Amino acid sequence: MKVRASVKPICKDCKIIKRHQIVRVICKTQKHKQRQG
Amino acid sequence: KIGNRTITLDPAKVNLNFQKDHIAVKGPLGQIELKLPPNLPLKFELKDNNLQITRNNELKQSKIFHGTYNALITNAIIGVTQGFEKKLRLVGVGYRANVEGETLNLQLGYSHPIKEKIPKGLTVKVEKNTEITISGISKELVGQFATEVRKWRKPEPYKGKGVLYFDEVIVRKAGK
Amino acid sequence: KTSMLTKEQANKRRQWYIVDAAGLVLGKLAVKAADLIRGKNKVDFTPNQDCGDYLIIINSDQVVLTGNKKENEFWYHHSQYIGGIKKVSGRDMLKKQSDKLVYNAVKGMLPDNRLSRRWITKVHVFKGDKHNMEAQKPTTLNWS
Amino acid sequence: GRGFTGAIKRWNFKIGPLGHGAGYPHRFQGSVQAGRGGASAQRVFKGKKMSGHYGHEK
RNA sequence: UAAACGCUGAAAGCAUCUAAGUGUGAAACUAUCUCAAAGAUUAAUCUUCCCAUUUCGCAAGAAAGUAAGAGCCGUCAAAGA
RNA sequence: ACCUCGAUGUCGACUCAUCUCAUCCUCGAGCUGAAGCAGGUUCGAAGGGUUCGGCUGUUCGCCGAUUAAAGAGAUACGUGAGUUGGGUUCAAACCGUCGUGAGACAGGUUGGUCCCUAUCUAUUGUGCCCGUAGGAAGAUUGAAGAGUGUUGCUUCUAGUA
RNA sequence: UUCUCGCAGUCAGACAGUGGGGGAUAAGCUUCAUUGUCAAGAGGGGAAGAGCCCAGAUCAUUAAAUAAGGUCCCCAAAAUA
Repeated sequence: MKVRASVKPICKDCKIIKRHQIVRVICKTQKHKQRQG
Repeated sequence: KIGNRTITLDPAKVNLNFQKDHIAVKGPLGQIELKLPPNLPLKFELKDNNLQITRNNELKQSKIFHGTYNALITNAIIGVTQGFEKKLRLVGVGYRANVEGETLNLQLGYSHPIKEKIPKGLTVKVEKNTEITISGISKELVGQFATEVRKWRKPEPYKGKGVLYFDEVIVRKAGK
Repeated sequence: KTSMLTKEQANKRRQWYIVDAAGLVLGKLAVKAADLIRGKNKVDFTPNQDCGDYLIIINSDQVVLTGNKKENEFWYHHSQYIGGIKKVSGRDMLKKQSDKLVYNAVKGMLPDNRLSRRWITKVHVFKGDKHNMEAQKPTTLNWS
Repeated sequence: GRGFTGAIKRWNFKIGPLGHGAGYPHRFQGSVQAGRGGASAQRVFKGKKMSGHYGHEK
C-alpha cells in the first residue's frame, strides 16, 4: 500500500502481517493500510 | 493449544487409510483425499474414538505443522461430517441472480450479464434471486468460489450494493 | 637438470559411460562430470594429448536443486542484438531445456582452451533414456 | 527483385530541405554515430537498418 | 505472471493470500502473426539417384576417373553492379 | 589541475536513433475529504507513441491552436573521416563607453572559404574455396534469434445505473 | 654515518598508514612532519593493478622447508565436530 520506510501502529487495531516476506499493516480503516517498513 | 489438543473420532462410516504421503478418509460426505507433504514431520497415532499427533523432532516447520496438521484434520472431519456452507446476499435493485445447471448467470450494473460455472464438489442453491447458498465438503474450495463470485460485484461504502458474505456491517459513506 | 618427464603420445582412447541425474545438484555433479570428461581423475593426464572419456547422460529433466533457486535464481545469456539478453529460471529449464542447461553449466567450468572446445562436445546429453549411442556398448556407472 | 536498393526506399525514410545550399549529399543513412571513445559505444551496433538487395523474400 | 485481489491454514487455540497446499490477475515476458535457417563444427535428420569395368603401389585403384550431375560458352528474364 | 594540449573540432539547425525509468498517455491494481462524471493519490509497469505554426542565431524560452498525452535523462552539452555554418571566436566598419595612444568591451551592429581516391574492425546485403566424411539432388526438424507488438472517434446497450 | 680530495647527481615527486591544516575529518585534492614502497628493484597474494600484504632475484635444476595467502571446479592445494 503506502510507500514508507517504517511502520507504526496507527490505532489499536493495526495488526502487523508478513505476506510473502513483505511486512504490511492491516486495520479497520482502508486508509490505515501501509507498507514498506 | 492445538498440538496439545486431541479430537475424538466417530467412525460410524468414517475410516482412515494411510497412503504413501496422503490420507484417505471415508465418511457420510464422499471421500476426502488429504494432501500432505511427503516425509511428514508429524505422526498421527489414531486409536479408537481418538487421534493424537506428535512431532518426532523440533523444527520451526515441524512446530508450525504441530498446529497446522491438527487444524487441517479437524477441519476435514467437520467437513466430511457436516460440510461447509456459506450464504451470499446480492443487494441491488437491478442486481439479480439465477442458476441453470452449473451455469450461474447474473444481471448487474454492467449491461453485460455475467456467467460462471459451479465447481465440481460444490452445490449451489439459489433459494431467492438475491440469495445464494454454497455447500461443499471443503472450506478452501467454497471460499475460493465465493471469491470468484464476489470479484464481479462488491459492496460499496456510499450505499450497500453488491455481494455481502451473508450481510456483514460495512462502513457508511454519503454523497448527493 | 631435467628428468625428461614422459607421458602418453597419441595412445588415447575415450570410453563411453551412462549416467542418470535425478537427485544430484547441478554444481557438485557437474564438477565431477567435467573431471571425468577431461580425464583429470586419471593418473596419466596429458594436456598435450587428450585423456578423457566419453559420457552419456540419461533423463536430465529430473535434476533437482536446493532451495527456491528453481524459481529464485536466473541465468542470463546475451546475443549481440537489442534485447538479446535471455533470462531463465530453474523451473523454465525443467520445462524447456534442462539438457542445454546442464551442458552449458559443465562448459562454464571448462578452461579457456582449444581442447576444452573439443572436449565439451564429447558428452551426449539426453532428457530421455533411449539413443543410438547405446549400440556403442557404454560402461554404465554412477556418481559422476 | 528490386536489386541494389537505397536505404531511403528500403526503410522508407524522409529527407529534409534541399534549400539554402545544404551541401551535395542528400541521400545517406543519416548519423551512424551513437557514441565515441572507449566508454559509451565505440562502434556500430548489430542490427542496424542499412540498404542492400531488396525483394526476393518469401 | 509483477504489483494487486484470494480460499484453507498455523506459530499466535482468535485471526492471517504463505509458511505446506489451493487460485485469479499487467499495453511487460514465453508462444501463437511474419523472416529465417545444421559453419546449429551443436557440423543433425529423411528421401532419391550413380556405380563397385580383370587388375598395383608406404594400405589399394599406378592404370579405363560415371551410367548421375555440375562446370566452361551462348540465348536470355520474374533475375540481375 | 589529470592519460590528452608533435590537435579529443565545437553552439545550434536537418538526418539516424537507441537504451533506461524517477510513466506522460495507452495496461492493471489499491485508498480517498472517490453520489455519478471529471478526479487526486501510491505502486507494478519501458511494448508503442507522445504535434504544428510565429519570434529569438538562440538549444532553451514565450505565445496561439490541437490530441490521450504533447514525459525526463544519457550516449564527447551524441551525431562534419553524414550537410550547413545562422550565431559563435580572423582581420575589415560604425555606434555608446573606456584608455589621451596603439586598442578594448563578458556590448550591439554588416558580411566574412569547413580537406579527403575507405587500410582494417564493427556493421547491411551478395559471392569464392573447404567443411557438413563415397559422390550427386531435393525436403526438412529446429539450434539460435530477429521483425512485430500504435491507437482515436461515433452509435447501441442507455440518459441506464 | 669522521675529515680531506676527484667526479657527481637531484629539488616538478607520487602513493599507502599515523598526527594534522586548508578544503567539508568532500575530492585518486593541496599543504606539512613521521613510518615504508616505487622511483632507482623484480617476484607471489591482491580478478587482472608502482607505491597495499608477504617479501629483496649471481646463473642451472623436472630438488626440500616455507611467508603472505589459499584448498568444489576452472586452478596445484582437508577434513572433522
